[PDB]
Amino acid sequence: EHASRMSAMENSTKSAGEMLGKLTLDYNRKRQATITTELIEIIAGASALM
Amino acid sequence: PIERQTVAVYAATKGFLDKVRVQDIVAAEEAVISQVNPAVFKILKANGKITPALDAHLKAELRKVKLPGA
Amino acid sequence: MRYTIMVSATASDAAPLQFLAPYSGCAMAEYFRDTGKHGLIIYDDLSKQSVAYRQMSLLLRRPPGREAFPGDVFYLHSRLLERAAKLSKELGGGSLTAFPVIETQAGDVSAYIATNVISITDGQIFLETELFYKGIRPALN
Amino acid sequence: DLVYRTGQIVNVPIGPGTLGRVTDGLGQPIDGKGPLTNVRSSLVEVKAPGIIARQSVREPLFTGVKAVDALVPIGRGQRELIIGDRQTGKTAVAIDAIIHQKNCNEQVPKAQRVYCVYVAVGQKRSTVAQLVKLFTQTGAMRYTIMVSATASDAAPLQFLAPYSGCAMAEYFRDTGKHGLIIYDDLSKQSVAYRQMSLLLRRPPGREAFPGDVFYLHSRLLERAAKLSKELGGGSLTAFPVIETQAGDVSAYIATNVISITDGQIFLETELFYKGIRPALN
Amino acid sequence: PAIDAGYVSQVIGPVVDVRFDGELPSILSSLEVEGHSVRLVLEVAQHMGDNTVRCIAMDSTDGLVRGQKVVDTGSPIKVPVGRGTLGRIMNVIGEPVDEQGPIDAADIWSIHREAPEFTEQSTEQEILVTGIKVVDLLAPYQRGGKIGLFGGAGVGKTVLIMELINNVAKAHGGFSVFAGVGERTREGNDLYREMIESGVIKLGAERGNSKCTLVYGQMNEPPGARARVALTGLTVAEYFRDIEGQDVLLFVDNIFRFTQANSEVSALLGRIPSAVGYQPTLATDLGGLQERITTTTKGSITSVQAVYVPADDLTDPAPATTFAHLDATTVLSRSIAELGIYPAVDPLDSTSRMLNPNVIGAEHYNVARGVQKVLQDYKNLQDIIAILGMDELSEEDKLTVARARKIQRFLSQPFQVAEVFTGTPGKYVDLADTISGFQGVLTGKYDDLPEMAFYMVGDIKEVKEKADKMAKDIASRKEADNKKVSEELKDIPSLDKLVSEIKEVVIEEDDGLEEDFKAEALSSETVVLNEEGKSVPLPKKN
Amino acid sequence: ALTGLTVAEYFRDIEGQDVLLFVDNIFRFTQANSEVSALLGRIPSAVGYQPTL
Amino acid sequence: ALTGLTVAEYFRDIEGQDVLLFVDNIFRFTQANSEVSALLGRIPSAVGYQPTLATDLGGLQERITTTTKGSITSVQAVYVPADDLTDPAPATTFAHLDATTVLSR
Ligand SMILES: Nc1ncnc2c1ncn2[C@@H]1O[C@H](COP(=O)(O)OP(=O)(O)OP(=O)(O)O)[C@@H](O)[C@H]1O
Ligand SMILES: Nc1ncnc2c1ncn2[C@@H]1O[C@H](COP(=O)(O)OP(=O)(O)O)[C@@H](O)[C@H]1O
Ligand SMILES: [Mg+2]
Ligand SMILES: [Mg+2]
Repeated sequence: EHASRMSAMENSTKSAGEMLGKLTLDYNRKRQATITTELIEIIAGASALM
Repeated sequence: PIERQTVAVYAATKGFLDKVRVQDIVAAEEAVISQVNPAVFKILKANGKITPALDAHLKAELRKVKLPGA
Repeated sequence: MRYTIMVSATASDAAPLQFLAPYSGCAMAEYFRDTGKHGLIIYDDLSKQSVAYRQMSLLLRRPPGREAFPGDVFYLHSRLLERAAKLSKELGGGSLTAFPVIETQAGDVSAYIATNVISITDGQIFLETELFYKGIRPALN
Repeated sequence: DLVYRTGQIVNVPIGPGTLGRVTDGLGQPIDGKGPLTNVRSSLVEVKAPGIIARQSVREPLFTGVKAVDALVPIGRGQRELIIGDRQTGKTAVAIDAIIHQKNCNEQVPKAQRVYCVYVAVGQKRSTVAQLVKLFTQTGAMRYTIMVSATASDAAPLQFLAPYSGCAMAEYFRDTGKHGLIIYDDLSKQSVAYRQMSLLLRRPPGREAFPGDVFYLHSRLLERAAKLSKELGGGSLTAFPVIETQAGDVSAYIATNVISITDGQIFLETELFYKGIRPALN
Repeated sequence: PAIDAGYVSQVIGPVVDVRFDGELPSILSSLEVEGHSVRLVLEVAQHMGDNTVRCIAMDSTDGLVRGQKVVDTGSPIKVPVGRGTLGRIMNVIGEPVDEQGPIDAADIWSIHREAPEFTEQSTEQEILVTGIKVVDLLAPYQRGGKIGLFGGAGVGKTVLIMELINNVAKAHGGFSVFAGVGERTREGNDLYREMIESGVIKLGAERGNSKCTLVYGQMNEPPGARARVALTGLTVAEYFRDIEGQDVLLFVDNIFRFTQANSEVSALLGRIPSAVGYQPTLATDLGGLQERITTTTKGSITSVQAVYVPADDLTDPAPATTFAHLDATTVLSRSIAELGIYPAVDPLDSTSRMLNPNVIGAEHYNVARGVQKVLQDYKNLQDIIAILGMDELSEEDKLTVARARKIQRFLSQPFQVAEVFTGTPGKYVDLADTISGFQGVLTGKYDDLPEMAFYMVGDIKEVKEKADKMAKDIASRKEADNKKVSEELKDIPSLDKLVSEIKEVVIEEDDGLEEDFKAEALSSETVVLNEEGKSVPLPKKN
Repeated sequence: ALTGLTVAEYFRDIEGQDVLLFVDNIFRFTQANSEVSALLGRIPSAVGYQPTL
Repeated sequence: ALTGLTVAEYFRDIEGQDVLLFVDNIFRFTQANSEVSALLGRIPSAVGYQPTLATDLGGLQERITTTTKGSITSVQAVYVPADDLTDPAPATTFAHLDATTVLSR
């Protein structure tokens, strides 16, 4: 039981390291998309005035 | 060339390389295309298909190649 | 339909007709509030009035804001939904209760028009699409 | 400064004198071998052939790559995307196709040969120079045109270098011969077009790209067609290359060209570093 | 002659400004530029003031000079409509592009209509069975309703819309219209050669027995042509609905390209852009087009539209606007397709107004909501199964996982149009075979069978006949030792004379590309035009 | 919010008293200045507020 | 960084040598060209970089090459913003890099 738990939790660190590695990517895609989207909202509001 | 790719896949999908260990398959297919006589590639290129005449001479020529290791 | 009025500025109508149809329908419903009766107004797709108002304001060349909405898009819905009241006895005692409908995108309640109408209205009836598929209908969170 | 009009829409030299020549994004040669001799000028911006002008893709284009010719087979007239991360073998699939056409052109008859165009958009000028040395020491340069708008060239030159090279490749399609065009990093052509659009103060859309960045690549890739029998029957095969970031193929330009081209060759970065080369997903 | 003729004022890509000295055309009026290389039709979009209209070109504007004569047609873009358009390909401005001669028009209709009024709406929800298991069960299609196929570039919404053409258009008695809007021209030639082989389109003297009109504005066209070719495709369908009284099928491949091509245009019309970068008039442009595709009291249009979601973003403003215009959405998922399940339909994102127990019967409805119940319960377990495995679920939830892993293979189905590139033949599944088949996986009648027996089969008969074949095959490893004996003398000659019966190809040196080549003499220095218009070299100054 | 603060500043300064000022949603002071901000002709700052927030 | 290349290009083109060129934080080259582009009123590209980001980097990095007379080899210290390699400033820089030397703590 202690040796199947030692292997079922090695399978859980890499499953929660593959899940974390994939969530780090789409956060970074949503991070870059946020800085692009908020900045396009500022230029569109400044080009209406300038 | 496409006629030497299809013989290398015929050597692998049929099972003529099952004895070869996975470390030496890049050496095995290089030994397949070199040791199988080059007239069988002119048949497969010109006929454009593995004809039922040709797969017999293919399977004859594929059992007499010296695969490395194994 | 004996008790119902239906105001419908549909999708083919001009953008100032969909912008004005919550106000047109509220004025029809305020007849019952201002005469001692009770009204019930449903602004179905109040998320689509704000898009129609955004089209007018961007084409009147008013400068855009959050998600290119006008700055006064809170006041678009706050002055509409404050007209739903319960009047006093000296004004008849009539009432008007409003059901604005807002559609979110992937459950993003933090959207711009959704943030405004949540802070304007009294209650919320949140309907989640994952509770809808577990058999819970109405999908009330 | 005085601006003179030349009298004609934007044109490049097309013809049999373009074979063997390295060329910038506008037509004029950069390899230092003199002007283009046996050549004539045609437009870079031609409308693609219509519905009747095409026929079904029937004939195979052998890449010489085993994982391509077995698993992802490519016909003459097709547009096939090569998509993957940086350094996953995207150029090597593309330049194995050009080299293999040199081997096949010496055995097929005259009207079955494939003439290649390699458009290098936004590349290093050294990697373009190391590529002409590869195509010369192979003998592939006899059937290859090389268009190159490198990373130091101006952004209108990188935007136009695919259209310049397509017009040089549409010479072979329109005369019954067979063409093979490779737009290496079509991702670097939309970035150069995003530069021209934001400097023209056009409203940016998703990922600050213009609205017509789909039409940038759709207009280009629709010109790779298999023509009908009353138009010579010649073809043009496109291999656009898209570099993805961290294997994300739901990006804007990646999903644009996926919805333009016929198939894809996803080169996975995990297989490439596990020794599996070509790293075909 | 001098009046009623404007001159080109300014050219900004696909947007042309024309100044009319005497009298201005109406908005939506179509104009003609004299002396272009092709027929260039401009459509008046805005009155800019100072006697200038702002127009959208229907072909390319390259080669337009700022004085060119533009004449007013006094009407909008008028296309030929009628039974004479059957079996013909038209482009956006009604020209025949199929090289079969002119179109024998019953009428020339304007492509701009008002949508039909409120009193001309029909409230009659009848089912349209498509033979597709995930469509017939979870989001059934209305016989005269608007249908959307939402997809993300490579998930299968052209293969699904071709299977709907394969399944419902032959069984329909009326006329189909295909509006190819902004798609590949290779697919427009694939569909044309398919419909000629299938006899849907007949050429020449039998042209009147055609049942389909193709209208094609594909992705090689400029954005003005892609913005109006959906309006051309409706007008052919609106004639059969209104005048002919027919039941029309309208297939619109990528209605998103209508919205996209209005965004490449509105940047140059001088508008402030709305959210993500689209035009401010997105919802009323799409609502102006989508409200014309209806069932009225004098005819029905069963429209199936493919909708492209731009970067697999369903919250993008162009797919999100389209969702409110449809009776049945079929959202296709990129992650379902990566499992290999085809059609890649999300069962928990596809909806229909027909999935109502008073319309489809309470027995079909209850097994749809039970199928969606266990697929949502499997989705609630998706990260516990990821980070902890299936070993820690309950014994009543491991039955939830195993059943939902079976019905999401059993929603998969092979298509008759995918049989070319998959090899497996297509399966049309009847409606009652789907409702009875999905009762069985819910109740527990098929907990015996493996998961992969349900994958890519038609009926619940075919999963039993595949569960046997999966166990005949693991017994077939012990079957027999295949030996090929004594065949070298029966009919196979040799290898050496098999070389001598190939034909040697005449390989030609000197490739000879100087055949019919004109080779104009490009000189060294840049030839320019001087002030008298002559071709002179560049002067030497800076 | 300045009208009610002026009443509270009279009771503090002139009456000398201790005042309790209750402001329900001081957020709406900043929100209302944003609804007029681009119409006073100033380009917006971060998330959508006026530059003078 | 162009003042540094010019001193390096004299030793490449006139002295005919193999020059090293150290660009300490090539990201601060990118960030400063992003600021010049913003002060000239240009519309920012994706995440907020200059529209000319690939050709301002590319105009620098294409002068670092080996010619027939000499060579210039560049060792460029690379900073990665938010440790995001798909950020357009390292992703554009990584298209020019011929090697990578990671120094670890
Ligand atoms: N099939 C292969 N077998 C062995 N090595 C290979 C193979 N293909 C590519 N390589 C090597 O791996 C590297 C990949 O470079 P390549 O240019 O092919 O990839 P790329 O994606 O085009 O890169 P870039 O983004 O720099 O253009 C090269 O150094 C090449 O020599
Ligand atoms: N029903 C299906 N069966 C098998 N493969 C499919 C199916 N639908 C789609 N595909 C695969 O998905 C790809 C996308 O097809 P298509 O519909 O042309 O793309 P899009 O949806 O982007 O228009 C096809 O090349 C095909 O390989
Ligand atoms: Mg490359
Ligand atoms: Mg499609």
